[PDB]
Amino acid sequence: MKNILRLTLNGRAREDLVPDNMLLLDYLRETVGLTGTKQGCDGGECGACTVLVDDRPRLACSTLAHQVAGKKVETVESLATQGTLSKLQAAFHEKLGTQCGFCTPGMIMASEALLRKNPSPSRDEIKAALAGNLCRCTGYVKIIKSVETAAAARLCE
Amino acid sequence: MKNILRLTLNGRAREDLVPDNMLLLDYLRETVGLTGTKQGCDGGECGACTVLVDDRPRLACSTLAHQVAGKKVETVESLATQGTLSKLQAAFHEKLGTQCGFCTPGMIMASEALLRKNPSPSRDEIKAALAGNLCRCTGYVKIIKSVETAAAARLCEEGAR
Amino acid sequence: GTVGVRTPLVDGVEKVTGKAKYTADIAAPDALVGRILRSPHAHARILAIDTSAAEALEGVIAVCTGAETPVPFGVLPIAENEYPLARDKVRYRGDPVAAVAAIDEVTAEKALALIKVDYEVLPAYMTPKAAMKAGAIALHDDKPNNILREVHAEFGDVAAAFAEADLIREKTYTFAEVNHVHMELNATLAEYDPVRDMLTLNTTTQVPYYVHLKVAACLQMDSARIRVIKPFLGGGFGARTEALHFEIIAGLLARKAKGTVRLLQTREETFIAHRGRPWTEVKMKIGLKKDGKIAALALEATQAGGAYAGYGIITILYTGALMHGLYHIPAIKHDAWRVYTNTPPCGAMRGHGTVDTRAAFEALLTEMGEELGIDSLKIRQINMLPQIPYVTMYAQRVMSYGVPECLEKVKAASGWEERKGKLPKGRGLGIALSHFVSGTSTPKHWTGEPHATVNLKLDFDGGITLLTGAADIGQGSNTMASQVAAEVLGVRLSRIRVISADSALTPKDNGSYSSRVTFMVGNASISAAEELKGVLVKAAAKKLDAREEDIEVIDEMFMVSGSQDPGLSFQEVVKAAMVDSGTITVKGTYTCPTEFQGDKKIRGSAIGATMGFCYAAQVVEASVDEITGKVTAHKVWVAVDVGKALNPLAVEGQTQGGVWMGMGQALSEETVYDNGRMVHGNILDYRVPTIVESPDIEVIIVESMDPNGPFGAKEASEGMLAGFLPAIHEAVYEAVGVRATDFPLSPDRITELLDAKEAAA
Amino acid sequence: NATLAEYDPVRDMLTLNTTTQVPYYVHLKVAACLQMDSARIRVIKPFL
Amino acid sequence: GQGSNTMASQVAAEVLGVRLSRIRVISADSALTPKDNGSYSSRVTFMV
Amino acid sequence: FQEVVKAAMVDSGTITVKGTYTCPTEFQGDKKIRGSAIGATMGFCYAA
Amino acid sequence: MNILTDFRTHRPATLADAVNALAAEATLPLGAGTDLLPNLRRGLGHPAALVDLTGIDGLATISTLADGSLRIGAGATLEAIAEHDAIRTTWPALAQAAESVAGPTHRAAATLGGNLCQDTRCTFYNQSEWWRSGNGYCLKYKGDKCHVIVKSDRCYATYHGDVAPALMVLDARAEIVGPAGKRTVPVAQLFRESGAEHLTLEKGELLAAIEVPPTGAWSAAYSKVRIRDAVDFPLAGVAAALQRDGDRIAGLRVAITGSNSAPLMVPVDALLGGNWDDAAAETLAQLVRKTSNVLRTTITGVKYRRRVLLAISRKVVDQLWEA
Ligand SMILES: Cc1cc2nc3c(=O)[nH]c(=O)nc-3n(C[C@H](O)[C@H](O)[C@H](O)COP(=O)(O)OP(=O)(O)OC[C@H]3O[C@@H](n4cnc5c(N)ncnc54)[C@H](O)[C@@H]3O)c2cc1C
Ligand code: PCD
Ligand code: SF4
Ligand code: FES
Ligand code: FES
Ligand code: FES
Ligand code: FES
Repeated sequence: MKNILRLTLNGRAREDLVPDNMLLLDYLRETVGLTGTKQGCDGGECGACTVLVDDRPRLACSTLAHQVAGKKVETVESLATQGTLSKLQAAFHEKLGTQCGFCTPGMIMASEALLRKNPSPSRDEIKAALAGNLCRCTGYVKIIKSVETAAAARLCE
Repeated sequence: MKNILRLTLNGRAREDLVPDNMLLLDYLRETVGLTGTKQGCDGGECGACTVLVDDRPRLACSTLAHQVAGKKVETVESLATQGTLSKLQAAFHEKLGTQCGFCTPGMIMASEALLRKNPSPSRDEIKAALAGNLCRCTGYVKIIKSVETAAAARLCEEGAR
Repeated sequence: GTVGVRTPLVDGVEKVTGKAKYTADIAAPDALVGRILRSPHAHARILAIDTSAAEALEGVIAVCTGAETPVPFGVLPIAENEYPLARDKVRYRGDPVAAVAAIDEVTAEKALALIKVDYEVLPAYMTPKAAMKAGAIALHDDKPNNILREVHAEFGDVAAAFAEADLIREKTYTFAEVNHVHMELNATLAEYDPVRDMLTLNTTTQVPYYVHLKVAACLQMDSARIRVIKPFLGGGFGARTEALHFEIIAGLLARKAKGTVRLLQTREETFIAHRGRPWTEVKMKIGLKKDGKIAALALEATQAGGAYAGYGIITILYTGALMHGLYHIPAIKHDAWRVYTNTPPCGAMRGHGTVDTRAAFEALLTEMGEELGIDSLKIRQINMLPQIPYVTMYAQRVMSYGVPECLEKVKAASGWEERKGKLPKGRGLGIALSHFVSGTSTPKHWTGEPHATVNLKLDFDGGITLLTGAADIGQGSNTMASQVAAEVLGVRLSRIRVISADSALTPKDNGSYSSRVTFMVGNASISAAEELKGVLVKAAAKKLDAREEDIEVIDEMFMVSGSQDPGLSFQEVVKAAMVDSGTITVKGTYTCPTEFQGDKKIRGSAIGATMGFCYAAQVVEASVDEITGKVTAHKVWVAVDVGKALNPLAVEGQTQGGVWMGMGQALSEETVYDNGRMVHGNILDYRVPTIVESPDIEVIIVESMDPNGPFGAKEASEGMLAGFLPAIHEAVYEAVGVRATDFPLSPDRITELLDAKEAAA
Repeated sequence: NATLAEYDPVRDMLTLNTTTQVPYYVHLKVAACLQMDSARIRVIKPFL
Repeated sequence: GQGSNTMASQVAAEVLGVRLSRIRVISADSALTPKDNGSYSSRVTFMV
Repeated sequence: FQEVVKAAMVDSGTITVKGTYTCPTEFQGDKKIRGSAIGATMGFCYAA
Repeated sequence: MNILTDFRTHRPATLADAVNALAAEATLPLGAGTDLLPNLRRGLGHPAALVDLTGIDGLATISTLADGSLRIGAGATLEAIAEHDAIRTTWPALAQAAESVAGPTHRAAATLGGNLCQDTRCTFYNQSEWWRSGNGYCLKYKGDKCHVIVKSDRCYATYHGDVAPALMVLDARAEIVGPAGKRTVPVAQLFRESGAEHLTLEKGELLAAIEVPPTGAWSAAYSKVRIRDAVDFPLAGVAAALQRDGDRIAGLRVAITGSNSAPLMVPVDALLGGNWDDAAAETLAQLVRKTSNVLRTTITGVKYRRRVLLAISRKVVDQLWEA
């Protein structure tokens, strides 16, 4: 059955009739058409679908869209200011914390949640925050460099 | 304010939260993303936004989306069967009742309403049904031929032809 | 074969299914709404402008004014006097003053209202006579008398020629200004990438090359950072043959906002963009012999051109350029004035600049022939070019001419002989000739480049991709190019995928204007196909162990001429051709020979110079209701010399559309201004004909086979528009005995003529 | 893994967007396996 | 994801003496691009 | 570069060129050894 | 997205519900919206709510009463009216007028109530918000000056409705429902010759139905003049009803539209008893001319609009007489 769902998505108020059994991942990719959030596994194993709910990371594939009613939801599409990259996005790009780019939206959202809560994370803290996000291209080395670069750039903004 | 809107669109049930002040044209183009229905004027003058509501022609730009609650709505995107053209679409293409193609979705929907109500329209009846649909490319001659060709192709054998 | 075959346009499927994406249909989720603040005054100086409150409004991302657009633009290099956003003064009601990019429509609308502009209102001029009055304020300082351009020419000894005439008459005709009313609304989707400083545009244009140039020049951005794409286009008929201000403004806003901006235009704003056919007063003076032969011609034409240069210079030249090439005329005098007025700039519109003078000439010739007792169809047959080729006094070279067959054809088809002058009370028949160029043989920008370039690509898969910068605006150029290339290669139309008008992939094309596309891009396309055919024939010859001259290509088979063996399939040849080669890419080009580009010692003779002319003869049957004064066009029989109809189905539709747009100008279309204010800004009061009163139109194709056109082809879309006006004018005279002098022949003008003719006699 | 296949029955043409590192091989196998001329097939690899 | 679009741009710009930004790479669309044997056995940088 | 492009367009219009590469036969193994094409290359990447 | 004020859209199932909804401020009745939406989109009105009448059950019913009278709910479409067999055979002028309205697509949804209550038109009014604010608006809406008749004692916008004149010569009655209850008035009285208050409906009132009495010895017709053959509003419209006795005019009714701020009955008693000849036609023309007040609220000129108005008044009576 469909029921009203109200939330703030990427800075904009949403008020939609959404199926009670719809996953946040499908609501985002299919109802709103935001394809940045990816599906990399069959359920909670890879972090490719990570998005932000009230500044904290959440797996869109293992969250019912109706559970985020009244919350502030953000996907990779919200980070840039018009076409200008955020410092975190510029860093992943410049340090090559992204190759095929498929795990990147989820990796960047988990990184964004870390940097909002802990502005100057240690290398171990970065690893701890990105622990559930799998990448097959990088070997992770440059992803950690990317986050450290973004952290420093956001401090001397 | 948004309120629930229930209707059947292109054969599918829709149940959406739609602004009370939303035009059917914008609901179609922007909410559902069906761009076939066009906007050719500032209001009710050209027919480019013609769609079908319960088999009859309706100007989507001069109809509030909420006024079609519980009705069957069809746009140009619903006429084909998967990728196969309907006889009406094939005729417009083959007889060149369409050039730039901009007035075509509206012209074809008004033609579809006519052919469902009057399977064998006379030339004057075709003109009368398409009277509010403006085309700037064709001079209308081949549009009339397209509708006559579609009518014959759809027309019943056991009746007068 | 593909050439000469009735062919549905290759992109027709997407049009009838609603799959074709036009500019406003392109998805762009990140798009900001762009809006333009337009001037409420017809003529005024801008004293100050304050955008601070608009810039502070939440949701407003960018706001621009003329201070950010220091470079003017014009379609002609010698007359670029329009700024994207106004600087110092506005010159018509609608003139862009500022623009904004916001998150949605409601916010953009609020933003516009928050912009404060201080104006010093100036006197506005609606007519040429008012703008030319001594003391009138000059719209542009470089033309103190508001006259953009004057033309004064003479061919032969006119005074002498007139002294030799047996009958001389002169009449003045006026023509309302008309608009293109292409059904798609103006729009531009501008995507600015600030990370790389690159701009990509999807826009409603017939000339993506010109847009590319003007956006680069106006935003002072290197052209290599700009990509222009023309998606599906809902027609244009001339309106979009110049880079338009909203396209430049869209790119300006996108860059300022550092993002994407979708700038849509309303139907009223589309009327404001205008660039249509100017209001025109034409004085026509014709001298004839008792036998009907033409002895001399002297004509004057004054055009109200709107507020900026645009196509004006070219338009005014066109009023006289096509007085040549149709009839043999001993001597011709031509005087004309293109005058600035405080109304939307006029421009190119189907039959660009030759429609009004042609109608005037045809009407007078017919009136004079009546006084001489000569049949109107006969007097035209009497004045046809004596021999072909024929070099006109204007230096045009007519290498093919089908007028004789056109006249005989419409004479027979309309039953002229048995019906002319013998119709029921209130009905009439009229005849008229008209013609137009198959492309202006000289590009507007002298870059020394070929006049058309087509690339072809053929790889292992066997699919041929044809890449052209040409803009299919509904006329069928994508089909036209496919047909001629397939014909040369002996393949089926379906083997060709056409990729078109995307600056990053397709070879530049000068634009879809002056009916240059079939002639030039068709020849370029033929040329490219010959290059490819040669590559394939060589590989086939090698594999068949034959000589290349012996290879024949028939229905995708390469065989030895006259052999009993069928040969190799197209795919086997492709396979053979890939050996030691891989992907084949060829280039084909076409360039008009200098001799067809006018006379160097006659400045401006390039306008009207072309490789060949499309000619049209049409008979119109109409009736007039004296109670209401309404004229009804029942039918048109029209024969058009198109050299060789590449696609007879398209030629017919193109001809019907051209004749019909003429019928609209002849009977119900006219713009109306009231002290600078547009009164006709909608399609209710600007009366585009509906299907009910529109006449039936029967098309007869005539093929004079031009020696230089692709497979003998000439244009097939403009040469037939002008003739409808004089033809129905004659039919109205036979129907009710009045001679209209002002178009349109709407009910109000006809009842006035009927009331005057009844006051007299 | 994923494939988006668009078959146009009006023209009998097929367009594929697919998750492949070898669009040329896909082009060859789709043509051979569907017994469809390669000139009626278009293969595009979007981001991978 | 390995960077062949960048690799090809770099070597072509180097030969031409132009900046990387002057090159737009269009890739892997059979109707527009020349056939390539595929991204396997690390043949791309060397051959392409 | 733009002035040269402008000059280059004269009498030419759009420029399109083709570049190709083919491995010399000597780097394609030994014809008389079964399957030696597999492992035959122009060069090797080495890592320690 | 096309801009409209953020109004509420009420969809009542009954007349009572519709009437109650219309009590709130800045609330407007809504038929198919073919006249109102283009107007609202151009910024001609800023409603807080619209009351959709197309969902009211039974409001579109057409029927023939006990006494042979025709009853038409205000929600009936112009297409249903133009195609209704009984209307076409018995009250043809009504079917003629309905069919002459706009285009076929508009007629497929346009209602009878919406056609009669359509807004008056003028070239300074049916223009965009940008165009009008730039010109200082006008007396009819957001300004204080009439640009057609500078005296500005009132708005002179013209009423171009096609059906009104036909119902008027057929002696139809308008059934109105409001907060005060139900009331009926001759259809001609539904209008007021004032451009900006052209209807005699009061706050909360709706036109609920139209009733047309049996024709008796009357025959009627409607004739409209326009430049294009479809879509265009009437440049002039004349409906006439005639009763012929031998070769004398026993009864005559004439109504005009497209000429004044209201569709109007023309006083023609001076022709009663007389014959229908050139002299009589001329008296009609002058009677029609007197009642008419053709002004330049249209893009087309006054001279022509007045000339054809008089001309067709003769034509339509002539058509009836010679039938
Ligand atoms: C291009 C164009 C051409 C047109 N040509 C013509 C023409 O030739 N002749 C003509 O007559 N009209 C014409 N119209 C006007 C309009 O289309 C028709 O008049 C029509 O009948 C409108 O009915 P509607 O149901 O759409 O009314 P709406 O548009 O819904 O309503 C119009 C008005 O009536 C009020 N209203 C609606 N129903 C009622 C009711 N029951 N009681 C009280 N008030 C009510 C509304 O509040 C509003 O002010 C044209 C319109 C356009 C846009
Ligand atoms: N011979 C021959 C010729 C031609 N064709 C065809 O026909 C067409 C056309 O051609 P042309 O004539 O050459 O042309 P182009 O150049 O291509 O084009 C352009 C034009 O085009 C026409 N048409 C049309 N259609 C449509 N549909 N739309 C339009 O818009 C139009 N526009 C118009 C105009 S105006 Mo100007 O712009 O004023 O200068 S110029 C113009 C082509 O395509 C084809 O299809 C053929 O077939 N054949
Ligand atoms: S008649 Fe006068 S007041 Fe009425 S709408 Fe026109 S200009 Fe405004
Ligand atoms: S898609 Fe893998 S954890 Fe959600
Ligand atoms: S960049 Fe490819 S999976 Fe992470
Ligand atoms: S867009 Fe023109 S009538 Fe609807
Ligand atoms: S086909 Fe172009 S407007 Fe009709």
